[PDB]
Amino acid sequence: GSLTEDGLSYKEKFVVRSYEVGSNKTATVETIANLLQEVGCNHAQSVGFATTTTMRKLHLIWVTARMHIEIYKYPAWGDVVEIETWCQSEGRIGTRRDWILKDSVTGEVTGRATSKWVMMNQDTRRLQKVSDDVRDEYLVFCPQEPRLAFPEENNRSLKKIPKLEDPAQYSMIGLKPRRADLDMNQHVNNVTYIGWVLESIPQEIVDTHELQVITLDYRRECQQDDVVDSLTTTTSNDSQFLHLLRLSGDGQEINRGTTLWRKK
Amino acid sequence: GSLTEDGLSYKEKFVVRSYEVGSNKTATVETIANLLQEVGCNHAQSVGFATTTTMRKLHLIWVTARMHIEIYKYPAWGDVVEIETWCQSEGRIGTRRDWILKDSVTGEVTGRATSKWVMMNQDTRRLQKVSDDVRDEYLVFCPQEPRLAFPEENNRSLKKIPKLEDPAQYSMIGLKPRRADLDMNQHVNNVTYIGWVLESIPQEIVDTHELQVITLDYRRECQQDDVVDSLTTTTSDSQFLHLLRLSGDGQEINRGTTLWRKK
Ligand SMILES: CCC(=O)Nc1ccc(C)cc1O
Ligand SMILES: CCC(=O)Nc1ccc(C)cc1O
Repeated sequence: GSLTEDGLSYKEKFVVRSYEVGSNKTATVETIANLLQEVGCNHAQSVGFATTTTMRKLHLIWVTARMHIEIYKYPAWGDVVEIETWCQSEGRIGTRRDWILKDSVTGEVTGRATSKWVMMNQDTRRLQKVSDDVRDEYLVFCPQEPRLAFPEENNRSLKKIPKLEDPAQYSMIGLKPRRADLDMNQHVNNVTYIGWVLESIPQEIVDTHELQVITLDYRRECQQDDVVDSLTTTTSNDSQFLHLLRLSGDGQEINRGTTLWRKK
Repeated sequence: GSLTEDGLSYKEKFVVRSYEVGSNKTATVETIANLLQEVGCNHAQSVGFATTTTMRKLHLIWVTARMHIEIYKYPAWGDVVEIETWCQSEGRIGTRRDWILKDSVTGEVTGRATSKWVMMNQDTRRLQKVSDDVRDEYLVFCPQEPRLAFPEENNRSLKKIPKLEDPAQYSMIGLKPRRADLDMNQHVNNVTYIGWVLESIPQEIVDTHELQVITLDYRRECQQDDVVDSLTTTTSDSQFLHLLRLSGDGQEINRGTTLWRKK
């Protein structure tokens, strides 16, 4: 992988692996999300990091608030996918990381993603606005003119997501993370939540449809010793679902999301 | 990746990814097992496949009976690991696939693995001996002289594993596979079983020790809708005896052993 000529974005190629594919011999949405994370980590490393010098001094971290992914074509096993990623400040609200996925052979856009990140104190878990000193430290690595993966006016990445009301149409109960679901800091990987959301989609939908869009809001973190319930209700040739992840015990919300599926 | 000069083995390099590492910033044993599986699949593809023409005609498949992995150094995040793999017939019993793992920069061996595979009818699930016709079409892709990743006479890869007796010292119950745990044929990936075995090792062992050796026997397959209990007892470096069994009737799915070195 490498930073592009202007040093304001990063590109990387990936060959899709045998264990990374689903029933259609194409990459799962969790494989795609892991590749978005890997290209994001390589970009931060290439520019000197995603904690800045000031962030480490104040025990501050970047946490995901929202993830939005749209896939037009899933790469097949053995195919090369090229991913370009960049960041932008969104004032004092936080930062945004965007991605464009392309078929390396044709150069055609096969997917796009956008994510909203907020600043949080590592210890107290209290969110806070971005300070000017932090904003200046990462503006030298971001394009100054706006560059959006989802530029459209009424695009799906910025829509408000409602809370699923009981009873759910579908559910998958008692979901627990294992050690493979943890990152290097022993926190549950953000991609695991995408998997848990999808666990409550009925197998007949998975067998006859392909996932086109997934929007996920992150409200609270699941601990290593927490248990999760995944809930889904159809809200609709295309099928749409409303999703909710909540702790199995008290029903505390972990995530809420929406998925859009098109018939194969 | 590519077949070596003689066409009798296959090599591939991998850069260790950020999500592939554990708390020590080094590749997990499940990342290693996934890389062994990927280099195995690429080898089969490069030689024309791991079912042959005769196996497809009779609905025959290769199934894992035993996996044995020994790691001396786990590659760090960003490091390049080179893996060489080859196969060998073991008469009518089945086939063996071996691997050597190296640090790409130093050329030093950082790990090794061996696996025993048996022939099974995909429909009835009945094990069968390897026929002459199948041995013949496999032998042209295997070294004729023996080439062993674990050559030592009476090594850890060929030791008999006993059945854990109740009560277990440690346990992790109610383990269920999700869709990410399935392969392209909707069967539970063999690497998931390694993860489930390790789930019953206490966190204090994981925090103060590194996994050096894991030997795993595969007895039965876990279905998409099955629930598993993972059981561990210390038999001692720290050594453990392991058992995976269905949560309900207690039907055995796997048995294994692990050896851990103090960090
Ligand atoms: C260190 C750079 C960074 O933000 N990494 C990152 C982690 C998770 C996801 C989903 C996307 C990512 O880009
Ligand atoms: C298709 C070639 C093949 O044998 N692949 C394979 C699958 C699983 C494991 C654990 C190792 C492997 O090498």
